[PDB]
Amino acid sequence: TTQPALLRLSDHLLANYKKGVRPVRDWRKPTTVSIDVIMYAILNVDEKNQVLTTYIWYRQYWTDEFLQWTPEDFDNVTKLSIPTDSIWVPDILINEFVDVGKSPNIPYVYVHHRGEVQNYKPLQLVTACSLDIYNFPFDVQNCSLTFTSWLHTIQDINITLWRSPEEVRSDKSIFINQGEWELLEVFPQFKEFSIDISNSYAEMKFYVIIRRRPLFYAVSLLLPSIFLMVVDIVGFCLPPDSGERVSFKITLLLGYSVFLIIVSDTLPATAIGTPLIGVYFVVCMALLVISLAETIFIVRLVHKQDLQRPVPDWLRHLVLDRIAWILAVRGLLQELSSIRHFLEKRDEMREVARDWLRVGYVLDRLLFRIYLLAVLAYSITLVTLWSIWHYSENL
Amino acid sequence: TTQPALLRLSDHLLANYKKGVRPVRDWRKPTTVSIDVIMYAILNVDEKNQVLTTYIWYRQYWTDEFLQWTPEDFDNVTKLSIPTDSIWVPDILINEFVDVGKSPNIPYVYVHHRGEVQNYKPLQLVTACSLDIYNFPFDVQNCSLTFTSWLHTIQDINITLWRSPEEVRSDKSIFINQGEWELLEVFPQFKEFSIDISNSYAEMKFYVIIRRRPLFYAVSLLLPSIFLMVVDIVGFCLPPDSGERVSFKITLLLGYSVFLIIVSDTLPATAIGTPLIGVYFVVCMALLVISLAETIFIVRLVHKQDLQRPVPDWLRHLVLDRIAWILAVRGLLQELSSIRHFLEKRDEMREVARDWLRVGYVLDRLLFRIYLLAVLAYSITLVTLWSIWHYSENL
Amino acid sequence: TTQPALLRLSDHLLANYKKGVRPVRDWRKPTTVSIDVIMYAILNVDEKNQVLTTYIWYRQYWTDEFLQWTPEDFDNVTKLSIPTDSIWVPDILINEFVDVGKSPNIPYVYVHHRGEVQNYKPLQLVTACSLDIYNFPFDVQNCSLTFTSWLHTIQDINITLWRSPEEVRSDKSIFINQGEWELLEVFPQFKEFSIDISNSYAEMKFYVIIRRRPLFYAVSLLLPSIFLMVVDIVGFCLPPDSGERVSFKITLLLGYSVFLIIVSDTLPATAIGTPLIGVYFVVCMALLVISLAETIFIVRLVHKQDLQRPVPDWLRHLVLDRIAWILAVRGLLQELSSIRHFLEKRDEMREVARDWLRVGYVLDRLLFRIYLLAVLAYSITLVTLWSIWHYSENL
Amino acid sequence: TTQPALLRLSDHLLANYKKGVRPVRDWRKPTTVSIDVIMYAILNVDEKNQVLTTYIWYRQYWTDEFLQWTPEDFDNVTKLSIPTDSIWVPDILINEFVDVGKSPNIPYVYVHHRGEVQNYKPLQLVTACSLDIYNFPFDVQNCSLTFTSWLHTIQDINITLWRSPEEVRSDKSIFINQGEWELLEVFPQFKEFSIDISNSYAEMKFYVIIRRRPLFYAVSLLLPSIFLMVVDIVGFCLPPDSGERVSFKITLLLGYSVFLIIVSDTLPATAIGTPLIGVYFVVCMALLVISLAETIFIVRLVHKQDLQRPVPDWLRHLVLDRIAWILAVRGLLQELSSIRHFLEKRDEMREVARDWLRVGYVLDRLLFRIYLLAVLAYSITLVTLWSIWHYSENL
Amino acid sequence: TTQPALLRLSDHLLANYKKGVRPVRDWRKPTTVSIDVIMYAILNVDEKNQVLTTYIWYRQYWTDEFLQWTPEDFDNVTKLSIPTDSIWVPDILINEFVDVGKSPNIPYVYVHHRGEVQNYKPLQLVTACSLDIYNFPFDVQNCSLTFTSWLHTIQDINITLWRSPEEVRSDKSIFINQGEWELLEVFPQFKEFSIDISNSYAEMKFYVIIRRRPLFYAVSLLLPSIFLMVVDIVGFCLPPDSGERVSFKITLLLGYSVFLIIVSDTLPATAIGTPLIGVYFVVCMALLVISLAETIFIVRLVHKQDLQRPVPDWLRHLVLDRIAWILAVRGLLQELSSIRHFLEKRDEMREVARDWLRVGYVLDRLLFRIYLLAVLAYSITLVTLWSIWHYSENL
Ligand SMILES: O=C1c2cccc3[nH]nc(c23)CCN1[C@@H]1CN2CCC1CC2
Ligand SMILES: O=C1c2cccc3[nH]nc(c23)CCN1[C@@H]1CN2CCC1CC2
Ligand SMILES: O=C1c2cccc3[nH]nc(c23)CCN1[C@@H]1CN2CCC1CC2
Repeated sequence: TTQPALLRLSDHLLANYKKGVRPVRDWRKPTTVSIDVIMYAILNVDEKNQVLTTYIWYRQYWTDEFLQWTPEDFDNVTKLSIPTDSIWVPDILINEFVDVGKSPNIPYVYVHHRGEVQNYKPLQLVTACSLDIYNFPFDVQNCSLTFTSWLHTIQDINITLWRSPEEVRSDKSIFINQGEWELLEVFPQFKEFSIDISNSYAEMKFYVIIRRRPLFYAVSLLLPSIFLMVVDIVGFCLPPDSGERVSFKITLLLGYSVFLIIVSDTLPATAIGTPLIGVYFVVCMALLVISLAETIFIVRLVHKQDLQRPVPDWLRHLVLDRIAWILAVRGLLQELSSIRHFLEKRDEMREVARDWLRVGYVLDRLLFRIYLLAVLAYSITLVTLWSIWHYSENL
Repeated sequence: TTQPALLRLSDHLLANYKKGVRPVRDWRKPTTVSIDVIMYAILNVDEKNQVLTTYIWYRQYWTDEFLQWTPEDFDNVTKLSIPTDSIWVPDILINEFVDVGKSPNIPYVYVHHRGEVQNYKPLQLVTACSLDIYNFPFDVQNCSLTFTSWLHTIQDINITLWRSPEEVRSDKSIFINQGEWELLEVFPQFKEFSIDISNSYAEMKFYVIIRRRPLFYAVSLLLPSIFLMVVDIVGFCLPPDSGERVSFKITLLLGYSVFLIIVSDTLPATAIGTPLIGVYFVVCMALLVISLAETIFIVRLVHKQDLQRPVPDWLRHLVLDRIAWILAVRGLLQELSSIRHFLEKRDEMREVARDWLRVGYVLDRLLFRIYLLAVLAYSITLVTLWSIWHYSENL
Repeated sequence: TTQPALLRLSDHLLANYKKGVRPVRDWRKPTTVSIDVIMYAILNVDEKNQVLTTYIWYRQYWTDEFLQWTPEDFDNVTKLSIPTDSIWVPDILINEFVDVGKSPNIPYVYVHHRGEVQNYKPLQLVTACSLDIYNFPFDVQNCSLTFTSWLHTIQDINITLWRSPEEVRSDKSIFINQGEWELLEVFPQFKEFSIDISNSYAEMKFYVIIRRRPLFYAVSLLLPSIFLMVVDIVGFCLPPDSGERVSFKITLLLGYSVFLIIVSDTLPATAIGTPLIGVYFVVCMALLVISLAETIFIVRLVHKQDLQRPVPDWLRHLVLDRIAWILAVRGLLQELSSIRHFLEKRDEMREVARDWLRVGYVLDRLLFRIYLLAVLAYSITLVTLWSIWHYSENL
Repeated sequence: TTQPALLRLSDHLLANYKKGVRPVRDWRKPTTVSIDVIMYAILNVDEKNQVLTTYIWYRQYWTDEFLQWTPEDFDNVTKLSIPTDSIWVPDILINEFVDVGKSPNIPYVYVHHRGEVQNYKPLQLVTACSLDIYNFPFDVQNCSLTFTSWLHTIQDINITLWRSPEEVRSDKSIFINQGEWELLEVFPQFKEFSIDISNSYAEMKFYVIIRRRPLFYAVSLLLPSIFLMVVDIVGFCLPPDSGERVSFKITLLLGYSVFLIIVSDTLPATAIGTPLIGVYFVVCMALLVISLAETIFIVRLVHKQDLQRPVPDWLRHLVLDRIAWILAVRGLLQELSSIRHFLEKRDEMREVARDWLRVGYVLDRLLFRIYLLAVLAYSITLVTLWSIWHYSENL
Repeated sequence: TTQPALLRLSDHLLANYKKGVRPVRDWRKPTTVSIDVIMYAILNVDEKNQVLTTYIWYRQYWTDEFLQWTPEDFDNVTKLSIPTDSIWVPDILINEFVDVGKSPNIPYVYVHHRGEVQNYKPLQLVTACSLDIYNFPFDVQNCSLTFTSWLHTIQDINITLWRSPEEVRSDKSIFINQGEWELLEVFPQFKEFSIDISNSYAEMKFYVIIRRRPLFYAVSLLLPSIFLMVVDIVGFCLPPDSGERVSFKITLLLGYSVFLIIVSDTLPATAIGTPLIGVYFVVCMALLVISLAETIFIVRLVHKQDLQRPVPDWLRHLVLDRIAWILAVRGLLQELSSIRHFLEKRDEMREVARDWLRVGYVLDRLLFRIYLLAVLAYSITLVTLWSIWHYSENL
């Protein structure tokens, strides 16, 4: 009577109570813990080592059947807070743990009448996910979390949800914005696990769908690459100025290399595969340097005064292409004759060499048409990728 | 009597006292903890992962109503220090915790008569903030801290301030100088939190305003970029020396690229957006390389002796631009005739080609005027940014 | 009777039981712990410091001979869970530990009748392995783990397997896919260790075979290097255009250098040796720059009008190569004579210099044949490497 | 008697003794702890985040007035070692703590008669200092440490020195050599701290003076920069070979850029200011590129055959500079006349253009004299910096 | 009798035994702990912060004189294992500790009769060593470890070796191969330490000799640098083709710069000094760029038609070098005279300019001989370095 209600209740409950045993009056009936998880934020995502870092708010509740008392004797007190180190605590944790999680400690738990026990805690989960960068700008990731007791079997601990699944699937009330990645949904699913028959352990599967935000990467990658893509408009109806034109084209190639290496060194870290953007980048440059090689080989072969190939080989190339397509006065007089030939040999040879440059000219415009076809294919596959992303958001 | 006062008081108080329960004689009345926070320093700010690291000095006080004694019996002692592990300690912490905070431990607390209990501690807070780099040189950040009990509700623990808010808003007595970022104000605000009706948890909001120092970044970015901006004075009344001038302009472009890549690789780490300085940088270079492309296309098209376009297309371009603007002796005689034409063909063709370079010249000065307009817009938007920063300091 | 079975059994067992001693009723008989390890994933592999990070699921079982009771008295309960801090736990650990392993804690253990005690735990092993990068694209690694008691001898603790070794050798039921490295087999072997006679300590050897996946590295290294390998097709029947050809070849060398340095700076981290790919890369470039040096030396030596070496040295080089192979009218008349020689000296000297370029031409095609032989050797050694890898998978 | 002296003394002292209270028989008299710190090494200094890492050996002593006994009864034992967890330990620590310090634990303390208690410990201090890089090669830093009790006031704990300050100021007996930074002095000073009147807390200020070693940085920076500074000797009496000279000067500029960027990327990390060496580096390059711009503008303006500016503007520039300084036979005859002018127009125009290059030449030598003046100023300010450093060592 | 021997012995020994005091029956006699250390591996060595990371196996033994019993009463049991937290443990540790060492815990210790107590533990030591990179490829390091009690004096704890020193000096039975660094010897030495007279603390010095493996660094540094060293064979009997030769030499310089910067950025991290290889690298490049400067200055000074220096200065340079060495028909006739001079002025001036290039040629071959002398000095100092390394292995 003189003692306060809280101290009397704590003395009546915590006394002569052994921790470390399952609080069930009959050993056959298993205890059922129920859990609930709320998304807070995605701290960091990296694809060099397949590591996902997230932050969850976790709450669990179960029945501690030893902790019962009559509220009518204890001055109407239907609430109690006790240290978490003095009662039973189940070992429910995630199946994979690349680290400890460096979780803070909350050393208080709730105790209602009729044995209800609740526990709240924040958790920082660092795990491993099967990340893929098949579609880099428009990426969706399906990660998994597995809540399971590491030692107890299905005859001891079973897992259940606090709320209906439909409410869990839509949870954005706590997720903070201004982040690189955003939550789409969380899906719970009850599975049964077993590796070796004798024992069957319970399981709780949480599927998380995460979608990237293609704004900063899109702006920093697609816009400036397309803008510096100027060989398309330069190579249209190319003149025979290749000699100095490809000198500047090789300068431009050096600039492109710089642009390719800074981007490669900073953004991609996929160690198992390649995005489609990278391989199409690669093949576009492949046939650009090939166009360079053809347009330098032509001018180098016609450069000299040997008129390219005077042997019957150009006609063969043409026909195969078509098939696959389907005294003193005497001295002064002799003086006159020697002058003319020298005065007109130079410009004649120069103009004959220059006139062979239509043979020079051919076939580069054709592979330019092939380049335009490749550009159109790249644009249409980007459009289809955006369409795939739009379907990906259909949830 | 023979025993000293301190040991007698400690024996009288710490004995038969159960920790882990709320020290209230009636369970209905909630206990009220009050807090106080002082800024020390901003350790590190990075925008790659939205992480803020700060250092605070924290003090809290409340009423431990079990710890009461009469000073007239205990030889006039109105002060007491006891270990912090032997009494009740509330679980007031910040809502977000990207890490533990790696806080040191101070295992002593104050105990006055009439149940007053005070606690001092230093805290190293590492949190997540909605950082934005919309205005890079002149940046202001509004971060938030949320002191809240992780388990107890509003019927158990309520939060209050030790001092008046106006004193808290101006606190620079401890903040150390010589740092990259500086404190502006700290604002407390009492909110009520609830996610699900049944329970309502208290809350304590601390809004921190942090302003950057634009000295080293300004000196290292705006001054040398403006100084190496010399194409403005080079491109004024450009002569027809473009052939070798744009060879050196492409060299200058390579140098600019180097300057752009070292800066890009080191300073910016925004993964969600772009500052205005970056995009204006981008568009200025965009139309600089466009000026390069036009001034090389012109000289390459007039380079050869085909007099550019002898077809009626230049007149069309001009009119569309205007609309949008709104025996022996006989042999010696025949010898004379052949000489002259050859002796005067070369210089004539050269001078006719050179004379077509006014048509060559046009329209680059016009896009140079467009460049000057862009430069003026950049300067005026920098001025307006500085004005926005001056308003931002108005607090 | 009134008390539940679990509490009565825990009180009967845990009471008056001293931990920290070996639970054997006769001290002569040693206790035998048995272990079992399952692969989960390979977290990270790096060759800069010879560090291997893995994840294992570990279970051990032994006989705690003090913990015995009759199930017929205790209401048929053949299962028990007790805290792991209240009984004896052997100190079985790995011999090498570059770090602690940052393992989570599972504070519950199983206790059956007749003294059976089982323990489950996850372990994150970070160790040191004798990694070799002799064969980089097609690599196989043989790491070792050594389970051993750090203090107890063979007269106290002996190690045994739970299951037959043949089942342990094939374990892929838990290993997660989508990783850089994949498991091949785990092999257990019982060894006896001793450094100094007096004492003999037991040991448990686990040999792990890990095979790399050559997809992303192969695509990013062999395909683009082979594609940019174009000097092979350029250098075939090289013309005497070397003057500007090697100017572009040196440009290409600069590009190759860039390609070599980004790759070197990012992928290889071997600090003790070299892969065969690197050294063959090195020697191929060696003789490419040597071809460059020869083809510039030739054109520089024949460049001037000194006709290369008019001294009898070229014949010596040829023979050593073959051996190792096994008044007024008079004034006008005098005017005529002076003109001709000047009008025909220039082109004559030019054509004589040009005609000496067959001597110029020789021997570069021969070292080109040597280059082709080196390329063939590189291809055939790559084929043999793939064949070695195919044998390596034979397990 | 039969029991040994040590066990009897430990039983007599440690028994019935309450820890967690101040060991003073009268509560009014404060206890006085005294400290002593010895420098060991400076582990790491970085200016990106203002972090100082040091290593100290710390010893403290005070009077535990409860721990007294008569040595004449306890078999002459004037020395005792007891665990540090069983008695009172003051909470004296440093005011700033960017981390915990990761200090090892020494769980033994000394206990003499008459209550003397001593404690030895090593500490690894990581703190924040107001680092400045105003004078980079010749730098001196003044860091501060503040030993203070985090909770107790001046009426409870006071701080004193073990030894005289003069001995503390000279302490190099433990400092290890072969380090980047070296100790100069440690200065103790007793301050009184208070933020809010009611309470006054004690304080112990340790000022540390640290001086850098300018050997490796000096060798790697000043010697090679001065050596590659060759434009000074090249630009002396510059000839009119600017056309190809500034082509190589721009090549040299590229090399200088490389030298500037590797150094910038590796050594400086000041985020708040600039050293004088950097700004003088910047201004020297500023007017070097300005000399480049002037010497290219001149040759480009005189390049063409328009004789630079034939308009009366060069005279204006000169005067402003001075002010600021303070049938058949007829056909053959007509044939002769046409030849001469063509045969002598070319070389005449060439020589007239070449002769205008004295006007070309002027004023670059004058700005070269300005460059020499800047070089002399740089040398003299380096000399004055060395003199400042020599005064800085005066201690 | 009914109770087992182990439990009876543990109850008889661990009961009524106070830990935290020195187990000596007379306080005057000091206790003597003996230690033994075995090398396992060298985890990481870096010279940016003078940090050494090693792994040791440590065992200590001493006499716990309270723990004695008669084996004839306790059923012949001469072996015992007890937890390490229940008895006295000396605080023997290393003097320097840049970190904690993150050592695992082995909570069991051996106890024989007659008070013998042994303890085994693995230790991961991270320390500070006076590393020097004076001789980079052929380096030997002499590190020190100091086992000492941090609180107890020579009157309480003395250090001794378990085995003879000669056996300790040769210990390679546990060291793992395939590492960057290898063990040479470990040398123990007994020192006496004192800083301040009153007290004298014991000490145990372990000198470790570590020798690098010069295979990967040698292959990656000396072979390719020597191979790309081709200016030696190019500069031999240099022709007057310098104009384009030094254009390619400056290209080669750019390539050398790239080679120098990647290597500098990756391998060296010495912050206090320089290796001899670096400074000889520096001086070789110094006089290579000086050769470049001389050979460009010569050709630029003779480039124009001013015949270099027609002033009497070349003779002065030569002599100082030698000293330091120790009507109509009239019109047609006038027409003839004007032709000849123009027809023969050009080639005459060209050949006179070309003929002045022997004066052009001199002195570069002489500084080439100086280069060859420098190369020979570099080779001979490398040979002497290898000889020093061979003596260094003499142990
Ligand atoms: O995490 C949850 C939480 C978890 C799981 C289910 C939940 N429903 N409603 C909530 C909640 C809200 C309660 N908190 C937090 C924990 N304390 C501090 C912050 C919130 C308020 C009480
Ligand atoms: O470290 C030592 C060791 C230390 C110091 C001296 C030593 N002599 N002989 C040895 C040893 C061998 C014993 N182990 C190890 C510790 N346990 C696990 C591995 C070894 C066997 C027992
Ligand atoms: O740190 C100090 C020390 C501190 C403060 C004052 C000091 N005076 N003399 C010393 C010392 C020397 C004592 N040690 C060390 C601590 N143990 C291991 C190494 C030394 C010897 C005893």
